[PDB]
Amino acid sequence: DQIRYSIPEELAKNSIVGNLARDLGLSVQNLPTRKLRVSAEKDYFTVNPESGDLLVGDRIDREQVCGKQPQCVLEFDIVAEKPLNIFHVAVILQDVNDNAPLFKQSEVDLNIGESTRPGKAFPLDPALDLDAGSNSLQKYYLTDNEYFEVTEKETPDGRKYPELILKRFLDREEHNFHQLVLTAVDGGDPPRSGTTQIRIQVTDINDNPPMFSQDVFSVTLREDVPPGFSVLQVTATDQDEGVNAEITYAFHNVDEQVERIFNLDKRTGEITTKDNLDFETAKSYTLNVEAKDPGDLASHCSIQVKILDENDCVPEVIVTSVFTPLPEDSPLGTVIALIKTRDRDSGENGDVYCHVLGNEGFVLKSSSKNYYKLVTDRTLDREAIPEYNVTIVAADRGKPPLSSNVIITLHISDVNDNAPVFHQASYLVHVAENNPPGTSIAQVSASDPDLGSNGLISYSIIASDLEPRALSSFVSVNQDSGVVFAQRAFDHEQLRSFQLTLQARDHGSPTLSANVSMRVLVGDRN
Amino acid sequence: QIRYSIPEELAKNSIVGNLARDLGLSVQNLPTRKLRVSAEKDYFTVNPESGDLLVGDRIDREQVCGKQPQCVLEFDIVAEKPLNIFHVAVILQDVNDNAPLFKQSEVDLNIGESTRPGKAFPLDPALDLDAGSNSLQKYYLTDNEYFEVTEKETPDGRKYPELILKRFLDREEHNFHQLVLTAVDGGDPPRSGTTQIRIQVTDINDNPPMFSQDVFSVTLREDVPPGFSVLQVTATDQDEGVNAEITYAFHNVDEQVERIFNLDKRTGEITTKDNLDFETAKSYTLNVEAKDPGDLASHCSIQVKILDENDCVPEVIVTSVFTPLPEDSPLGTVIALIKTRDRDSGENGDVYCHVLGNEGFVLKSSSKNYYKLVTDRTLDREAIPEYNVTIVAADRGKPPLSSNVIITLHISDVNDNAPVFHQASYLVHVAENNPPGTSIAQVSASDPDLGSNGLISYSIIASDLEPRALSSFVSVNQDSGVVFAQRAFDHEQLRSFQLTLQARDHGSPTLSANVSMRVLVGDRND
Ligand SMILES: *[C@@H]1O[C@H](CO[C@@H]2O[C@@H](C)[C@@H](O)[C@@H](O)[C@@H]2O)[C@@H](O[C@@H]2O[C@H](CO)[C@@H](O[C@@H]3O[C@H](CO)[C@@H](O)[C@H](O)[C@@H]3O)[C@H](O)[C@H]2NC(C)=O)[C@H](O)[C@H]1NC(C)=O
Ligand SMILES: *[C@@H]1O[C@H](CO)[C@@H](O)[C@H](O)[C@H]1NC(C)=O
Ligand SMILES: *[C@@H]1O[C@H](CO)[C@@H](O)[C@H](O)[C@H]1NC(C)=O
Ligand SMILES: *[C@@H]1O[C@H](CO)[C@@H](O)[C@H](O)[C@H]1NC(C)=O
Ligand SMILES: *[C@H]1O[C@H](CO)[C@@H](O)[C@H](O)[C@@H]1O
Ligand SMILES: *[C@H]1O[C@H](CO)[C@@H](O)[C@H](O)[C@@H]1O
Ligand SMILES: *[C@H]1O[C@H](CO)[C@@H](O)[C@H](O)[C@@H]1O
Ligand SMILES: *[C@H]1O[C@H](CO)[C@@H](O)[C@H](O)[C@@H]1O
Ligand SMILES: *[C@H]1O[C@H](CO)[C@@H](O)[C@H](O)[C@@H]1O
Ligand SMILES: *[C@H]1O[C@H](CO)[C@@H](O)[C@H](O)[C@@H]1O
Ligand SMILES: *[C@H]1O[C@H](CO)[C@@H](O)[C@H](O)[C@@H]1O
Ligand SMILES: *[C@H]1O[C@H](CO)[C@@H](O)[C@H](O)[C@@H]1O
Ligand SMILES: *[C@H]1O[C@H](CO)[C@@H](O)[C@H](O)[C@@H]1O
Ligand SMILES: *[C@H]1O[C@H](CO)[C@@H](O)[C@H](O)[C@@H]1O
Ligand SMILES: *[C@H]1O[C@H](CO)[C@@H](O)[C@H](O)[C@@H]1O
Ligand SMILES: [Ca+2]
Ligand SMILES: [Ca+2]
Ligand SMILES: [Ca+2]
Ligand SMILES: [Ca+2]
Ligand SMILES: [Ca+2]
Ligand SMILES: [Ca+2]
Ligand SMILES: [Ca+2]
Ligand SMILES: [Ca+2]
Ligand SMILES: [Ca+2]
Ligand SMILES: [Ca+2]
Ligand SMILES: [Ca+2]
Ligand SMILES: [Ca+2]
Ligand SMILES: [Ca+2]
Ligand SMILES: [Ca+2]
Ligand SMILES: [Ca+2]
Ligand SMILES: [Ca+2]
Ligand SMILES: [Ca+2]
Ligand SMILES: [Ca+2]
Ligand SMILES: [Ca+2]
Ligand SMILES: [Ca+2]
Ligand SMILES: [Ca+2]
Ligand SMILES: [Ca+2]
Ligand SMILES: [Ca+2]
Ligand SMILES: [Ca+2]
Ligand SMILES: [Ca+2]
Ligand SMILES: [Ca+2]
Repeated sequence: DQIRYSIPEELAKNSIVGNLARDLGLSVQNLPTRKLRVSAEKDYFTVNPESGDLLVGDRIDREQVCGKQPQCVLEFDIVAEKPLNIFHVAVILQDVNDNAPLFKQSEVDLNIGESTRPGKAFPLDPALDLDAGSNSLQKYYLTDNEYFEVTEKETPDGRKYPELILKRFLDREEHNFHQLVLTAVDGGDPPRSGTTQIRIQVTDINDNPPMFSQDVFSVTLREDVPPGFSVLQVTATDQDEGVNAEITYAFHNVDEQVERIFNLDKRTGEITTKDNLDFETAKSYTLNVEAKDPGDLASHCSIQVKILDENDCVPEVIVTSVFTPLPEDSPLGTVIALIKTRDRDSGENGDVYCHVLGNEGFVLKSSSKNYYKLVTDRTLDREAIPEYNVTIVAADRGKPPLSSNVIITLHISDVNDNAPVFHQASYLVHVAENNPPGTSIAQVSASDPDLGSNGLISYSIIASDLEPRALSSFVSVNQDSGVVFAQRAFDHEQLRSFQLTLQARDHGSPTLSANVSMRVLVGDRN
Repeated sequence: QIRYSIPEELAKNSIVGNLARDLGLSVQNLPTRKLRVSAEKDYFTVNPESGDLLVGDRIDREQVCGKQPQCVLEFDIVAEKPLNIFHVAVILQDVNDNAPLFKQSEVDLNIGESTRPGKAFPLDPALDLDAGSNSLQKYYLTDNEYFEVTEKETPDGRKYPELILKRFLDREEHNFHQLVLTAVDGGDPPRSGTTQIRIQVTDINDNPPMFSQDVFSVTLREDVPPGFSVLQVTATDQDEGVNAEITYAFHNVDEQVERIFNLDKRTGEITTKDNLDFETAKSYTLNVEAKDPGDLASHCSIQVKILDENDCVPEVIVTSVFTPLPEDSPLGTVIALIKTRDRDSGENGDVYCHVLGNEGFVLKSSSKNYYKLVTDRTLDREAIPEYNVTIVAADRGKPPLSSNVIITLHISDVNDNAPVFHQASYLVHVAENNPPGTSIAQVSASDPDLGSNGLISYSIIASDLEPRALSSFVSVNQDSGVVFAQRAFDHEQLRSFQLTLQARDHGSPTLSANVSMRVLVGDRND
C-alpha cells in the first residue's frame, strides 16, 4: 500500500519530490504534532516537518543502486508518532544518459595464428554502459578495413558480447600486425561513443620453405686438392621465424662415390672433400643438396663440380715385339721391335714424344700417334759389336715433364761372312831322307772369327804335282788338327821336292775356303 | 685401319671377318708369321692357320662404351718375320638387351602439408645402359588427382624426372599416398622399369583446438568448500605432435571470477579457490580459451548458477515503541512498529512473526513483512504495571532459523480510582461535658492510585447545624482523618447531630467521596 513519485536521477539536493501532506490527508497543524520521519537503509531522502513535503537527501546515483534493472524503484518507509503509524513510499527515478559507454582496457593485444580459417570468431570483451533503456549501448562498429569484421553476438540464453569475424587468410610475411579502432555507441540524444584499440600480432606458422639463391651453381677443382678442401658453401633463406625457420642441409640422390668423396655439414651448409680426387677416375661430379625445415618443406639445388687435370701419371713404354737374336747381315730398315706409349693423363700431359738415346745405328720411325718401330740405320757386324744395349726414352709435355726409359738388349747372331785365313802365306818344310812313315812332318793352321760351325775348320789336300793315284801314297793331312803326315819313306835320289796345295774350309752356308801352297824338301843322305 | 661392324653379345668362336684376305697377306705364309692380337683385353683371337678373327670373351657393349652413341673397339695385330703391326676397328652395334631399372624399388618422400602447388620434386632417374632409341625415352605415372610427372633437361643435358603437385595436400584427409612410376625406352618390344613412390605428408599446424560445445551449464550449492571439483573441460586438436598440445586459460573475465576460480592450464579443469555466497553473486559467467602453440584458439563459456542455502538468521527490528503506556489506552491502540529482514531468498528468506503467550497484544500486519503490535485488552496499572512482550520470527526454509526480541512496556498511571471509605457510615458516641479539643472519632479511606493520585485529604463538607457554628462543634485533621470536638457537649441542649464528610484525592482532576457520620451526645447528670 504505497504512493509513487517520479524524478530524474542525480537531482539537486533539497529539491521537492512532492508534498505528502496532501497525499496523506494530514492537516499542517496535525502534522507537527506528529514526528514525520524517513526510515530507509541508506538515507537518500529526508523530510522537513514544518514543510510537510519530501526532500532529496544524499546523492541519488541510479547506476550504483538499481544497476541494470529495467525499472528503478526506491522503497522506503515514513514513520509518524501519536498515533504511531507507518506509511510506505516508493519513488521511480528516470535514467539520465550521463554515463558514456567505455571499454575496460585502453589497448587490447591479440595473438592470432597465421593459418586461422576464415569465418572463425574471436570473442571480444564488451563495453560497459551502465544506463538502461535506449540510453544503454546499442551499436558496435569497427574501422573499415579488408582483413577483419565485427559483429555483436547474443547467445539465445541471454548474455551478449561483440566478436571479430575473420574475413580472409592472414600472412605475417605480408603484414606483421594490424591495429584497429572499435567504437561503441549508445542510442539517445545525443549519442555517446567510447573507443578502444585492438592490436593483432600474427604468429608464425610453417608455410614458406627454404629457398636457394639459384637453381644451379658451379665450381672447379684441381685433382690434387687435399682432403678437407673447402669446395662450396650453400645457404637457403627461410621467410619464417622460430623453429619453422631452422634449415637442414643433406646430400640426397647422389651416386655412391659422390657421397664417399665429399662431405656436407648439415647445419652450416659448406661442402668439403673427404678424400683425394682423381681426374682419370671421374672427370666431374654432380651434386644435389636438399634444404628443409622441420615441417618437411624443402627445396633442392644442384652444384656441378668440374675437375681439372694435372700431370701426375708417368708415361709408360710398352714393347710388344723384339727381334732377337738378330742376324748380322740384316738389310737396312729391318724392323727390330714394336713400341707403343701409354699415358693415362689427358691433353698435353698425355702427349708424348719418343727418342732413342745415342747414335749406334738405331732410329725410331712413327707410323701413327703413340706407335713406333725400331729399325736399323746402318749395317751391322758381330765380330765388331756382338751385343747392344739400346735405351729408349719417352717424355710427356706436362710442366714439369715426367719421363720413362727402357733398355732393350739386342744380341747379334753369327752369319758365315768370314773366310778362313791361313797363318802363313806359304809353307816350306824340310824332311830328311829315310824318314819314318806315318810321322808329323808339318802342321798347317788357320783361324776363323765366326762362331760354331761357321768357324770350325777342316783341312784337305786338293791338288799336287805327283801322280794322282799316288798322292795318298806320299803324304796326307789330318782334317781336324791340320798336321801333315808322311805315308812313305822319302828317297832323295829319286825326288828332292814336291808341291802341295792345302785347303782350309769352314762349315757354313755357303762354305768359305782358302788355298795355301806347301813345298816339301827331301834332305840327302846315303 | 680396317673397319668392321658386328652385334654385341656374340658367342665365342664366331667369325668377325677374314683378315688374311683383308690385310693383303698370303695364306701360304700365314703359319710362319704368328698372327696375334695385342689389345687391353682379350676380346678377340685370330687363328693363324685360317687367318680369321674370332670373338673371345663376351663383348658386352654396355661394359665397354657406356654413354657414347656409337662404339668402336680399336686393337692391334702383330706379325713376325717379317715383323709389322696392323690397326683394326670393330664397330659394336647395339642390341637392346638392357631394360630401364631403378636403384631402389621403393622410394619414401616426406612432403610438408603446405607445399604450394606446382612445387617440383626431383627424383632419382632410371638407368638405361643402351644408347640411341633403345635408351630411355619417356616416364609415366599412376593417374591421380594430386601429382603429375615430368622430365626436365638441365641445359647441361642431364635429364631427371621431377614430380609436380596440383592440389593442396591434407594429412587430416589423406595421411600418405602410394604411386607407381614407370620408365619406357624406344625399342620393340619396349622394356619397362617400375618403382613405387610412397609419399608421406608431414603435419603442419593448420587446425585449431575445438570444444565439444560452445556453452556449458553447471549449478553449485553456495556452501561448497574451497577446492571443489567444479568441472573439467577438454579440447581436441586434429593435428599431431607439438602442433596438438593444448593450453587453456580464462579470457575476458571479471576480477571476482579470477579470485574465486582456479583453472588448470594443462587439464582444462576448474575448481574453486575460495568460498561462495549466494547473496553476493547469484551466477558467474566464465569464458575459457583453448590455444595451441600456433596461437590458434577456440572459445567456450561456462554459465555457472548458484543455489541458495539457508544460512542467514531472520532479524526483527522494532522501529518505534509506545512507552510509557497510559492504562486508559483504548483497544487497537498501536504500541510498537515492527519490520523484518532476511537476506536469504525464497522460502529461506520468507519470515513470519508471532507473540509468545496471551496478555492482550496482537500483531496486525498492515502489509507483507511489516507489523503493528496493537492491544486487544483494556489495561489496568493497579493490576499489571509492567509487560515483557517477547516477539519471535522464523523462516520457512529447511532447516528453519528464528530469532526473538523482548520489548518492555511500562504502564502510565491515570487517576481512575476515587477514594473509598472503609465503612459505609460512621456512628460515634460522645460523653457529656467533654473537654474541647479531644478526639471523638477517626475516619479512614484508601486510594490504590500512584503518588498524588493516591494522596487523600479529608474535610467536613456539610451538616445539619447552622454553618456559622459548625466550626464551633467538630473539626477534622486532613492528614490523619481524626474527628475532634471543638466544644463541650451538653445533652440537654442537643442530644445528637449528623454530619457529612468528604475524602478527596490530590491529582488533577480531583476525585471525591462523601460519607455520613452520626454523632450521639451521651447523657450524664449535670
Ligand atoms: C522483564 O524483564 C527484565 C529483564 O529480564 C532479563 O532477561 C530475562 C530473560 C531474565 O533472564 C532476567 O533475569 C533478566 O534480568 C526484568 O528485569 C530484571 O529483573 C531481575 C530480577 O528482578 C533483576 O535481577 C537483579 O539483578 C541485579 C544486578 O543487575 C542484582 O543486584 C539483583 O539482586 C537481582 O538479581 C535484573 O537486574 C532486572 N534487569 C533489568 C535490566 O532491570 C524484569 O523484572 C521483567 N519484568 C517482568 C514483569 O517480568
Ligand atoms: C748391357 O747392360 C747389362 C746390365 O747392366 C750389362 O750386364 C751388360 O754388360 C751391358 N752390355 C753392353 C754391351 O753394354
Ligand atoms: C783355290 O783352289 C780351288 C781349286 O783349284 C779353286 O777353285 C779356287 O778358285 C782357288 N781359290 C780360292 C780362293 O778358293
Ligand atoms: C459531596 O457533596 C457536595 C455537597 O453536598 C457535592 O457538591 C459533591 O458533588 C458531593 N460529591 C460527589 C462525588 O458527588
Ligand atoms: C562516437 O560517434 C558519435 C557519433 O555517432 C560521436 O558524436 C562521438 O564523438 C564519437 O566519435
Ligand atoms: C579510442 O580510440 C581513439 C582513436 O581512434 C582514441 O583517441 C581514444 O582515446 C580511445 O583510445
Ligand atoms: C670454404 O672456404 C673457402 C675459402 O677457404 C670458400 O671459398 C668456400 O666457399 C667455402 O666456404
Ligand atoms: C726423365 O728423367 C728420368 C729420371 O727422373 C730418366 O730416367 C728418364 O730417362 C728421363 O730423362
Ligand atoms: C808334329 O810334330 C812335328 C815335330 O817334329 C811338328 O813340326 C809338326 O808341326 C807336328 O806338330
Ligand atoms: C612397360 O610399358 C611397355 C609399353 O610401353 C610394355 O610393353 C611393358 O610390358 C611395360 O608394361
Ligand atoms: C614397379 O611396379 C610393378 C607393378 O606395376 C611391380 O611389379 C614392380 O615390382 C615395381 O614395384
Ligand atoms: C572433479 O570431479 C568431478 C566429479 O566428481 C568432475 O565433474 C569434475 O570435472 C572434476 O574432474
Ligand atoms: C525459533 O525457531 C527455531 C526452529 O524453527 C528454533 O531453533 C529457535 O531456537 C527459535 O525457537
Ligand atoms: C482520637 O482518639 C480517640 C481515643 O483517644 C479515638 O477513639 C478516636 O477514634 C480518635 O482516634
Ligand atoms: C485511617 O486510619 C487508619 C489507621 O487507623 C489508616 O490505616 C487508614 O489508611 C486511614 O488513614
Ligand atoms: Ca548517474
Ligand atoms: Ca545514468
Ligand atoms: Ca549511455
Ligand atoms: Ca605466410
Ligand atoms: Ca619454413
Ligand atoms: Ca609464415
Ligand atoms: Ca691421377
Ligand atoms: Ca692426371
Ligand atoms: Ca703424363
Ligand atoms: Ca761380319
Ligand atoms: Ca760372322
Ligand atoms: Ca767362316
Ligand atoms: Ca648388352
Ligand atoms: Ca645393349
Ligand atoms: Ca633398353
Ligand atoms: Ca588440414
Ligand atoms: Ca595439419
Ligand atoms: Ca593444432
Ligand atoms: Ca549465504
Ligand atoms: Ca543464503
Ligand atoms: Ca533465512
Ligand atoms: Ca485502574
Ligand atoms: Ca490508576
Ligand atoms: Ca485517586
Ligand atoms: Ca445531663
Ligand atoms: Ca446539662
